[PDB]
Amino acid sequence: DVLMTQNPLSLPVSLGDQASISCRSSQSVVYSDGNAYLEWYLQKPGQSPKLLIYKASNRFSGVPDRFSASGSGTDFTLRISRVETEDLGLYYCFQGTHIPYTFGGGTKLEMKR
Amino acid sequence: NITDDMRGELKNCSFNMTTELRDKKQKVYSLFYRLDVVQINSN
Amino acid sequence: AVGIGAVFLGFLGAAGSTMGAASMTLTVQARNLLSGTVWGIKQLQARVLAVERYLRDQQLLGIWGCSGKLICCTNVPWNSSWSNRNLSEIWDNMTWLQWDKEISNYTQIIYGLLEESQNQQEKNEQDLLALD
Amino acid sequence: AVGIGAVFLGFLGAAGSTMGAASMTLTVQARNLLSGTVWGIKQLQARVLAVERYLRDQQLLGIWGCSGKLICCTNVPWNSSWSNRNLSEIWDNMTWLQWDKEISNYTQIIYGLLEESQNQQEKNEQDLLALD
Amino acid sequence: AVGIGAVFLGFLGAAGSTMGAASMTLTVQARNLLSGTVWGIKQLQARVLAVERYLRDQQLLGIWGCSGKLICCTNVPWNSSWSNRNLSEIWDNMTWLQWDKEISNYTQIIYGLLEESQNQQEKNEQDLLALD
Amino acid sequence: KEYRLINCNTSACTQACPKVSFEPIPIHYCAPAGFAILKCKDKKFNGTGPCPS
Amino acid sequence: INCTRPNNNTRKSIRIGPGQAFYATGDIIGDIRQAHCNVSKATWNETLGKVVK
Amino acid sequence: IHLENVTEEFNMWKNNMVEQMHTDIISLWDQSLKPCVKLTPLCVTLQCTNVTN
Ligand SMILES: *[C@@H]1O[C@H](CO)[C@@H](O[C@@H]2O[C@H](CO)[C@@H](O[C@@H]3O[C@H](CO[C@H]4O[C@H](CO)[C@@H](O)[C@H](O)[C@@H]4O)[C@@H](O)[C@H](O[C@H]4O[C@H](CO)[C@@H](O)[C@H](O)[C@@H]4O)[C@@H]3O)[C@H](O)[C@H]2NC(C)=O)[C@H](O)[C@H]1NC(C)=O
Ligand SMILES: *[C@@H]1O[C@H](CO)[C@@H](O[C@@H]2O[C@H](CO)[C@@H](O[C@@H]3O[C@H](CO)[C@@H](O)[C@H](O)[C@@H]3O)[C@H](O)[C@H]2NC(C)=O)[C@H](O)[C@H]1NC(C)=O
Ligand SMILES: *[C@@H]1O[C@H](CO)[C@@H](O[C@@H]2O[C@H](CO)[C@@H](O[C@@H]3O[C@H](CO)[C@@H](O)[C@H](O)[C@@H]3O)[C@H](O)[C@H]2NC(C)=O)[C@H](O)[C@H]1NC(C)=O
Ligand SMILES: *[C@@H]1O[C@H](CO)[C@@H](O[C@@H]2O[C@H](CO)[C@@H](O[C@@H]3O[C@H](CO)[C@@H](O)[C@H](O)[C@@H]3O)[C@H](O)[C@H]2NC(C)=O)[C@H](O)[C@H]1NC(C)=O
Ligand SMILES: *[C@@H]1O[C@H](CO)[C@@H](O[C@@H]2O[C@H](CO)[C@@H](O)[C@H](O)[C@H]2NC(C)=O)[C@H](O)[C@H]1NC(C)=O
Ligand SMILES: *[C@@H]1O[C@H](CO)[C@@H](O[C@@H]2O[C@H](CO)[C@@H](O)[C@H](O)[C@H]2NC(C)=O)[C@H](O)[C@H]1NC(C)=O
Ligand SMILES: *[C@@H]1O[C@H](CO)[C@@H](O[C@@H]2O[C@H](CO)[C@@H](O)[C@H](O)[C@H]2NC(C)=O)[C@H](O)[C@H]1NC(C)=O
Ligand SMILES: *[C@@H]1O[C@H](CO)[C@@H](O)[C@H](O)[C@H]1NC(C)=O
Ligand SMILES: *[C@@H]1O[C@H](CO)[C@@H](O)[C@H](O)[C@H]1NC(C)=O
Ligand SMILES: *[C@@H]1O[C@H](CO)[C@@H](O)[C@H](O)[C@H]1NC(C)=O
Ligand SMILES: *[C@@H]1O[C@H](CO)[C@@H](O)[C@H](O)[C@H]1NC(C)=O
Ligand SMILES: *[C@@H]1O[C@H](CO)[C@@H](O)[C@H](O)[C@H]1NC(C)=O
Ligand SMILES: *[C@@H]1O[C@H](CO)[C@@H](O)[C@H](O)[C@H]1NC(C)=O
Ligand SMILES: *[C@@H]1O[C@H](CO)[C@@H](O)[C@H](O)[C@H]1NC(C)=O
Ligand SMILES: *[C@@H]1O[C@H](CO)[C@@H](O)[C@H](O)[C@H]1NC(C)=O
Ligand SMILES: *[C@@H]1O[C@H](CO)[C@@H](O)[C@H](O)[C@H]1NC(C)=O
Ligand SMILES: *[C@@H]1O[C@H](CO)[C@@H](O)[C@H](O)[C@H]1NC(C)=O
Ligand SMILES: *[C@@H]1O[C@H](CO)[C@@H](O)[C@H](O)[C@H]1NC(C)=O
Ligand SMILES: *[C@@H]1O[C@H](CO)[C@@H](O)[C@H](O)[C@H]1NC(C)=O
Repeated sequence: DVLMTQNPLSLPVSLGDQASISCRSSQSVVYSDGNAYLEWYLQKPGQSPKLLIYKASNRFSGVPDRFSASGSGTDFTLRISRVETEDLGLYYCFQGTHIPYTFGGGTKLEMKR
Repeated sequence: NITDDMRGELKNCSFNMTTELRDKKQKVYSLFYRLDVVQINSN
Repeated sequence: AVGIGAVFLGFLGAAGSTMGAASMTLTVQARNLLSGTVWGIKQLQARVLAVERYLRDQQLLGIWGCSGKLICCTNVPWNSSWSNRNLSEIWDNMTWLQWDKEISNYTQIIYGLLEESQNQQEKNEQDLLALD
Repeated sequence: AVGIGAVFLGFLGAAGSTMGAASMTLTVQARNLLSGTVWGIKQLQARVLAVERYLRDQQLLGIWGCSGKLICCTNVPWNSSWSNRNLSEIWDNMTWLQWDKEISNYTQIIYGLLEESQNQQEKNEQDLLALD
Repeated sequence: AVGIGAVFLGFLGAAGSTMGAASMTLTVQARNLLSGTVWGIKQLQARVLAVERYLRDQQLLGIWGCSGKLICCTNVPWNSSWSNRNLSEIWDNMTWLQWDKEISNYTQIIYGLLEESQNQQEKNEQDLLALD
Repeated sequence: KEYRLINCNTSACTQACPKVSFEPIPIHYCAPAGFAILKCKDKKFNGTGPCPS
Repeated sequence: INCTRPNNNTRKSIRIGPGQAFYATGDIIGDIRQAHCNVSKATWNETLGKVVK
Repeated sequence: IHLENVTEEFNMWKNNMVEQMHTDIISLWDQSLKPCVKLTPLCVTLQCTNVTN
């Protein structure tokens, strides 16, 4: 029911630049408790998905200050500064308040040479 | 300036009506749809 | 994410779960029972009727010696006639709706037995208190 | 035939019986207490008043430490001033109506003594719980 | 003269007294809670709402295992985070209004802990009753 | 010279019953169960702020 | 479905009594034409085919 | 009952129990007027003249 729209499908970026990923929810994600449980997950080629940010604002565990997320309600955005080679992979946004939960469409980060 | 399909659908009716004063009456007119008025039976 | 457990903790969230698991969310329904011109009259009548139903249930529980408890162990032995089903079956396979359908026939018998057991226990307490 | 015992088990059926025998049909009256535009307003007012009276009685019973019980033994000794009558007389000759007429004068004194006894017992429990 | 103690025994008479001393007049407020066309509708709505509030409070107390008691000792240890204040300070200097202002933040946490403790105690009772 | 009552273009007036008296009588407002009325006994209270008594 | 009343109606207030007004219909400004509703022929045919199915 | 050592915050301007009083007084006023005579016939033409008496 909760359609998780993620744009752009591909997000080319040069090393050391800033890449912005936008992810929009069909409806409100704020739960009755007052917190919005929207998470961003990254999948490297040949590796399982890895949590990056939880609550859409809090950092998972000492993840780089480069990885910073912001937004509210319908619109949520994840920003990655000083892009590095280890950041290559598929970025997925995910909301976790309304059952069934859904994953984002997916954004493929592409580094530039 | 009615159309052929609206012939007789509207009636221009004049009647006596009570005013805000109990001893006075006013002659007024209104347009009524033919479905809202029934003839009672020249005039 | 909040997690699917909050759903289990919601009103009637365990209606489909096994009665053994549903026994851990009794307080949700118990609290929902007291949640809070012609239209006003009807609303007031509904509220009064809800209060009366809750009070009748509480009076019954007290009459069985189960006042203030959501789970109350009693002295009435279980008859195999009511249900020959095992314990594991009941508390790990069925749900409370299915169980209610099964034992709906004997409910009044069980209620009367509970009342008699509580009366016997009360008078035995009073008689041991006739002895101390 | 149904038998005359069902009459004894009816509402107020034991009003004429000895209070000792009437003590075995308390639940009937206890349950009857909760049995269930201007006319609707009056009916609703009556129902609300009945609920309030029942709740006041239950609150009193709880304040005496007798919550959930129809027969509750207490720590207040019986004064001969209230009634010098014997036990056999009271519980095998008189009825509850006659007894109420006799002891109607001292009822408030007994209620106050019960409240004081329950308060003393509660604070003694709390003080022994100040010691354990 | 009647004496100033009757004032202490009046409704809210101990609101300014130390909570330790105010703990001896709980029954006054507890009883006041149940004291007893558009105007009639509004009065009836107020009475029904009061009854509902009282019943909700009683249901909460029962859910904590404190049914029928005005003072109920529990198994939940006191957290210093809620209040690092001493016992003498609390029960001989402050009043219930001041204390409520201080601990208003942690009230829901304490309520949840009480519910969890009562559930744990109930299931431990049922499990020891799975053993006897 | 013709006149009309001032209210005739707004509504019709209801004549007060001649026996009913308009004299005010004291009315006391009382608190229901679970509620209390607090009276500020300060004799220099300006209507707002803390009331020590 | 698109429904319209193409007549440019005029409202007229008539004082029936004290505070009582009757809202009559005055002259219609312009031509007088029939009210009607429009639906798409193809859409209706498709929907009827589906319900028939 | 005097509440010793108790300090309370009052506000006569945001106070309730004044709106309730207003509503109750208005309702009483209307209720006392329901049974009385409605002066609909009094809305009639009057031939008035000065009282030089
Ligand atoms: C439903 O039926 C009612 C009938 O009750 C119609 O209302 C009448 O409509 C006619 C035509 O529109 C009106 O006649 C016109 O009245 C105008 C205003 O009247 C004043 O002026 C005249 C003198 O001209 C005075 O006698 C009168 O007392 C008023 O002071 C006039 O200005 C019009 O005159 C114009 O046309 C004539 C045509 O010959 C010219 O000679 C003039 O020079 C001038 O150009 C005209 O006389 C009539 O007054 C209306 N009566 C009422 C009571 O409203 C509704 O129109 C009709 N509605 C529908 C939808 O059919
Ligand atoms: C509204 O009220 C008026 C006033 O009463 C009505 O007008 C009156 O109508 C009657 C009958 O239609 C008239 O009587 C007739 O008069 C003619 C003309 O002299 C005469 O030839 C007939 O034989 C008959 O006597 C009356 O004169 C007339 N009065 C006035 C002042 O107009 C009117 O009919 C009522 N209805 C409407 C819709 O206006
Ligand atoms: C419902 O559908 C009918 C047609 O089936 C619509 O009638 C049409 O309405 C339009 C706009 O009102 C008319 O256009 C006019 O055309 C003339 C001649 O070209 C032009 O001179 C005018 O300036 C105006 O543009 C049209 O004539 C008329 N009839 C037809 C057969 O098209 C009607 O408007 C529709 N109504 C709704 C509510 O959808
Ligand atoms: C009922 O009325 C609505 C208007 O509220 C009609 O919708 C409008 O229909 C017109 C067609 O006359 C549309 O204009 C056309 O738009 C297309 C692109 O979609 C363009 O290629 C055409 O050249 C023309 O400009 C208009 O966009 C459309 N608007 C909306 C909001 O729907 C509707 O067609 C009417 N239906 C019936 C059955 O009469
Ligand atoms: C009812 O009639 C009265 C009297 O005509 C109206 O009050 C007057 O309105 C005129 C406007 O044309 C003012 O110039 C006068 O000063 C008003 N008189 C007074 C005493 O204030 C009143 O407005 C009418 N009511 C309605 C609803 O039409
Ligand atoms: C219906 O008729 C009225 C006539 O009163 C139109 O209102 C006039 O519209 C013109 C042009 O928009 C204005 O210049 C006038 O000032 C208006 N007069 C009034 C009294 O409002 C109205 O536009 C017509 N409606 C339609 C849909 O044509
Ligand atoms: C009767 O009273 C009327 C007023 O109701 C007098 O008429 C005039 O009223 C205006 C104000 O409305 C005054 O300024 C005038 O002084 C009044 N008099 C005149 C002559 O205009 C009227 O005079 C009074 N007397 C009679 C006999 O009608
Ligand atoms: C009525 O129709 C005629 C022509 O038939 C026209 O001259 C006249 O202006 C129309 N009236 C109105 C009010 O449009
Ligand atoms: C069980 O039910 C049977 C049949 O009604 C009855 O004879 C028996 O006494 C019952 N036993 C118990 C323990 O309820
Ligand atoms: C119930 O438990 C007994 C244990 O002796 C077992 O023999 C029996 O099969 C169980 N019931 C069912 C339906 O399997
Ligand atoms: C309960 O009784 C009804 C008849 O009143 C009977 O049809 C039904 O089978 C009974 N149910 C059980 C579980 O015995
Ligand atoms: C019994 O009543 C007498 C007279 O009121 C009183 O003096 C005495 O203390 C009472 N004793 C008990 C045990 O109530
Ligand atoms: C009460 O019992 C005593 C037992 O010693 C007896 O002497 C007395 O007569 C009894 N009361 C009456 C009224 O007989
Ligand atoms: C109870 O008190 C009344 C006076 O208030 C007195 O007439 C009556 O005799 C008393 N009853 C008993 C049993 O002492
Ligand atoms: C006391 O509160 C702290 C902080 O919330 C918590 O970590 C601790 O577990 C609590 N302990 C008890 C006994 O409630
Ligand atoms: C609380 O009691 C301890 C006892 O060791 C004492 O040291 C402390 O000063 C007391 N609290 C205050 C605020 O004095
Ligand atoms: C309670 O929480 C509020 C914020 O919601 C805070 O301003 C206040 O200081 C807290 N009170 C205490 C005693 O911690
Ligand atoms: C509707 O569509 C069918 C085919 O889908 C076509 O044969 C028919 O002519 C259309 N019109 C009507 C009125 O059925
Ligand atoms: C009154 O309150 C003050 C502080 O609010 C306190 O110091 C004083 O001891 C209190 N006195 C009494 C009699 O409660």
